[PDB]
Amino acid sequence: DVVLGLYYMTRDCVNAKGEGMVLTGPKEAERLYRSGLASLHARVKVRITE
Amino acid sequence: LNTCYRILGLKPTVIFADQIMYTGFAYAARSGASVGIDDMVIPEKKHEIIS
Amino acid sequence: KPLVGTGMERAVAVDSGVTAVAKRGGVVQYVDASRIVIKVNEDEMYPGEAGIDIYNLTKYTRSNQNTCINQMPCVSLGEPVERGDVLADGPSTDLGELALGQNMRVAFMPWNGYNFEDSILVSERVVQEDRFTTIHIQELACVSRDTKLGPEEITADIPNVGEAALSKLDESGIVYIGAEVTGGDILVGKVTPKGETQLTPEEKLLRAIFGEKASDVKDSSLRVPNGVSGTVIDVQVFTRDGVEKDKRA
Amino acid sequence: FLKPRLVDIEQVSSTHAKVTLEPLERGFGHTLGNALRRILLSSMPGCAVTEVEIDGVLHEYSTKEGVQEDILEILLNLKGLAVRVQGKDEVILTLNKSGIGPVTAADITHDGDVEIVKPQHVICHLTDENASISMRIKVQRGRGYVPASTRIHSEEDERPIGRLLVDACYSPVERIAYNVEAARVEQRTDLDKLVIEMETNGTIDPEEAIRRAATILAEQLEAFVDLE
Amino acid sequence: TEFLKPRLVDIEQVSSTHAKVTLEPLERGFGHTLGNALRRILLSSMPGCAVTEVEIDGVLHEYSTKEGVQEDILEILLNLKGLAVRVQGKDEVILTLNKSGIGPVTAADITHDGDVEIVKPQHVICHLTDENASISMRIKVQRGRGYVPASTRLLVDACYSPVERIAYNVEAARVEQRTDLDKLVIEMETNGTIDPEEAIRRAATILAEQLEAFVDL
Amino acid sequence: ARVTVQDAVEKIGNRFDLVLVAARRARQMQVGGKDPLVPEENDKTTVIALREIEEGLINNQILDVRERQEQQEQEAAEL
Amino acid sequence: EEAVVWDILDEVIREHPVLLNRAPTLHRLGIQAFEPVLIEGKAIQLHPLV
Amino acid sequence: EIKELLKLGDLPTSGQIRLYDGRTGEQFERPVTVGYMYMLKLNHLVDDKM
Repeated sequence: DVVLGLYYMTRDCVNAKGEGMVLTGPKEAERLYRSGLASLHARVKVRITE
Repeated sequence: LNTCYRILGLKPTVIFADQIMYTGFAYAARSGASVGIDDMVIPEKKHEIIS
Repeated sequence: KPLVGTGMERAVAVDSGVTAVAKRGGVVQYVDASRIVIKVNEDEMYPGEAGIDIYNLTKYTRSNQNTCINQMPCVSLGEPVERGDVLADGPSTDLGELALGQNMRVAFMPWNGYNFEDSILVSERVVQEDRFTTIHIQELACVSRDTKLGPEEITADIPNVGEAALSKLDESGIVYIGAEVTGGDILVGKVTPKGETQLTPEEKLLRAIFGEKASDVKDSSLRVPNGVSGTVIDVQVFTRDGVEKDKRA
Repeated sequence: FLKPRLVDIEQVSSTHAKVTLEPLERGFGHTLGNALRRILLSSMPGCAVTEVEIDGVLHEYSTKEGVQEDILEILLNLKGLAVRVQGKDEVILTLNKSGIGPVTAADITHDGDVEIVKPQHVICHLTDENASISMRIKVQRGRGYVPASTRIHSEEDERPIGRLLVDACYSPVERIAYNVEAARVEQRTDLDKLVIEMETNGTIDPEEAIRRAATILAEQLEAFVDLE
Repeated sequence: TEFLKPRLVDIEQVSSTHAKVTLEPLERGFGHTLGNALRRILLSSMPGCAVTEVEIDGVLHEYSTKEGVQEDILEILLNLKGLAVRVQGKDEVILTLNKSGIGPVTAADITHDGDVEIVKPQHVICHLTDENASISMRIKVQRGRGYVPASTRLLVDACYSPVERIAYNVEAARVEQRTDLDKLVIEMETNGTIDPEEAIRRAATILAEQLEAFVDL
Repeated sequence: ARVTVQDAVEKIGNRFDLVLVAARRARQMQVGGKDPLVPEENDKTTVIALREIEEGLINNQILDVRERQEQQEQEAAEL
Repeated sequence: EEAVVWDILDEVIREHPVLLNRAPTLHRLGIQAFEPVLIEGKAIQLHPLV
Repeated sequence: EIKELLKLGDLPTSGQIRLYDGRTGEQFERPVTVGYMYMLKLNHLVDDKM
C-alpha cells in the first residue's frame, strides 16, 4: 500500500486542475490539494529548496 | 531508501522509512484505488486472433 | 442465508443430520422450542396405531470441537407440512439452506494500512449486532479418586480460600447451575489428602504466634480455565457403587 | 460570517426525519455536517434494557414449556425494544402475559413514567394455551454501546442467579446523511444550505438531537472560551 | 448526560512562525471531530490580508521579457505572492515599487503608505542587474476570507490564508481506566501575519459563533 | 526510547564491546553501585549507560580507572 | 486485577525490549527485538516494514 | 445478467459507487467497488491461541 500511494502521488496527467500554475512552496501545494482547488496529478511547476 | 542510507546514514533513514509508510498508507487510503469487473478490459481483437 | 449461493445449500443442510425433516406429511399440532408434534395426514398414517409424529429437538449440546449445536423450529402453529420439508433448522442452517457465515457489506479500498497484507478492517456495528458472535461449550470434570493418604473428598471445605470464592458452591461443594463464573473460580471443590507436613522454623513461629494451624489436606479443584468466562448450563455427578450419595447427587 | 439557524423540520416516518440549516458560508456544509454526524453517531442519551429476569429461567441457554422462542432469541428481541423515559434513570417494567398468540410489546403494564414508540414489536410467540410468562425488565439511560461482559466489574453484588444481563445499546440515532446546495439568501450570491437526512429509532426527537449535538461540540472548545 | 471536558495539556513551538498543540483527554472520534473542523476553517476560510493583482510599467504580460533583470516575469509574480502584509483598519490599498539602484530589490524598497505593514522587510521581490534598468510596477492588495486562485479571479494568486500549512494527528490517550480515548495534535505554520496561537483560537471562535444559535445553559 | 545506538557505537570500536561496557555501567547503577552522570529523565539503567557512552564521559578505560582507584579507597580504611 | 498495578506495568515495560520470533526461522532476521507498546485485546501488533 | 439485475435494483452498472470517509467527509477519488460478500468465521479464534 505504501508504494501504491506513492505511485498515485508521483503520477501525472495532462490537463489536471491548475496544471501549469506556480506555487510558492510545497506547503502551498498541500494547501491547494486539500482545499479541492488543485488536483494531485497536475503538471504544475513550483519552487523547492533542496 | 538505499541511497538515503548510504548517504545520510542510519538515523535519517529510519525516520525516512517511517514517514514513507505513514504517508503512503493514508494517501492510498484517500485515493480509493479499488478494482471492479470493468477494470479488466479484454481486447476486441482477441476473438479474431483466437479464431 | 447466503446472499449468493449455488443452490447446493439445500442438498447439504438436509442430507446432514443437523436438521430435522418430517417423516410423514401433515399439519403441525404443537410448536415448541423443545419439541414439535405433527398431525399426520389420514392417507399417510398406519392402520393399527396412532396418530402423530413427535420430534424432540436437541438444545445446547456440546460438540466435538467444543462448539454449540442447537435446533430451532422454523414453522409456527397449525401449518401444513409435506414430507421432506425441514421442521427445524440446526446449526448454520436457514430454512433448510446451509449457512456457514454472514452477509457483509464489503468495499475494496485501503484504509490507513489497517488492511496492509491481508488484515481485515471490520466496522464496529458488526461486533455490536453480535452476528459473528459464537457460542462455545466446554466440558471439564473433577475426578475424586482413591489415593495412598485416603480417598479424596468433594467437600466445599477448602483451606487457603476466601469466602467470596466458596460463596458459589453448594453444601456438597459443586457450582450452582446457572451461576456464571470466570477464570479462577472454583466449580467443584475437592481436597486431596496430603500428609507429613514439615515447616521451616520461621513458619512454625507463625503457627505459634497467630494460632493459624496447618491443614492435613491439599487442594485439587475444578477451577475455570484461565482466559475463558462462561455460564454453567449443566452439571452431572457420577457416583461409584458403595459410595454414599451426597446432597447434590 | 453569517450565523446559521435551522429552518426546515419535517419528520416523515416515526423513525426517518430531515433537518436543515441554510445560512452557511461557502464550503461550510461539509465542515459542519461531517462533525454533527460524528457527534450524533456516538453521543446521545438514549435508553436501553440492561437486566432481565424471566421467572422460570436461570440462564439464557435454555427453553421454556409453551414458548417456541428460545430465551436467547427472547433477549435479542428485548435488545431491539425502543423506549423513552424522562423523570427517572432507573426504571423496572413488569411483563405478565399468558394465552396463545404472539406476545406484543404492548402487553407491558404501563408505569408512571414510560412510553413505547412501537408497540407492534414482538418479544416472543406463545404456542400453549395455559403458558404464562412473568418477567421484570430493567431499563435505564446511558450513552453508546455497553456490552454486558464489560459491565461486570463494579458488580454491585447481584444476588439471585436468575438475573440475566443483556447487552446495552443506548443509540437513539441509527443513520445520518448530509447534502449541501446553494439556496440564495436575501442578499448573497451563493450560500450553501445543509440538509441532514436521518433515521432515528423514535425515542429522541430530531430537534433536541441537533441541539445537544451543538452542546457536546461546543463544550469541547471550553479550553478557549468564556462566553459569547 | 455529562461529558469528558478536555484541558490543554501542553504547548510547544519550534519558532514564531510554527507551532504544535496537543489536547487530551478526548472522546472516541472527537479528536477527528475537532481536527477536521479546525483544519477546514484554517485551510479554506480565514480573515487575513494578501496581494491580489499586480501590473508592470515595463511590459504588460505575464510571460514577456524585461530589460536589465536577471529573472523572468513569472518569478516576480510568484515573489509578490510571498509578501506577507498585515493591513490595519483600511479596506485595501495599491502601491508601487520605486527602485532603480544596483542590486537585489528587497521588500523595504516600496512606497510607504499610510497604514500598511510588512513582517518580512528583507523579502526579495526581484534581482536587478547593472547600470540602471528603470523599473516601477504597480501592486494591488485586497481583503478576503480564504484562498482565491488567480485563474478563477497581471493575474496573481491572492492567498488571504494567514496560515501556510496545517495538520492534525490522533493517537491513543492514556486515562485512568478508559480503554481507548483520542489524543489530538495540531501542527500549523503561518506566513507571518499572525502567530499560530491566536489563529487557532480565532478558528475556534469562528466555529463557536457559528454554533451560537444553539444548545443550552 | 533510545531507538538506535549509532552514536554510542561511534565511541567504541566493536558493536559487541559496547554491550559489555554498558552492562558494567548498568550493573553499577541498577545495583547499589553508583549514581548516573546524566539527568535520569526516567530512562532505565540500560539507556542511561548508553547515553553516558554517547556523551563520551564513560567507557572501559574510565570504568577501570574508577574501579582501580576504589581498590585503593578501601586500602586506607585499615589506618 | 487492581488498578494500581497497571501503572506499575507501564513502569516496568518502559524501555524493556522484547524478542519477536516467527515460527519458521530461516535466517537471523527471523528474530528481532522491539519496544513493547501496551495494547488491549489478545492480538499482537506487528510493524508492516518488518 | 449481473448488469441487468443491478439495473433493476436502481444500482450502477459498473458496480462501483462513491464513498465518503467518515473522519474527513471528503469523497474518495476513483470510485470504490462495494457490494455484499459471504464471510466465514473460522475456528482459529485468538482466545484459544494467545
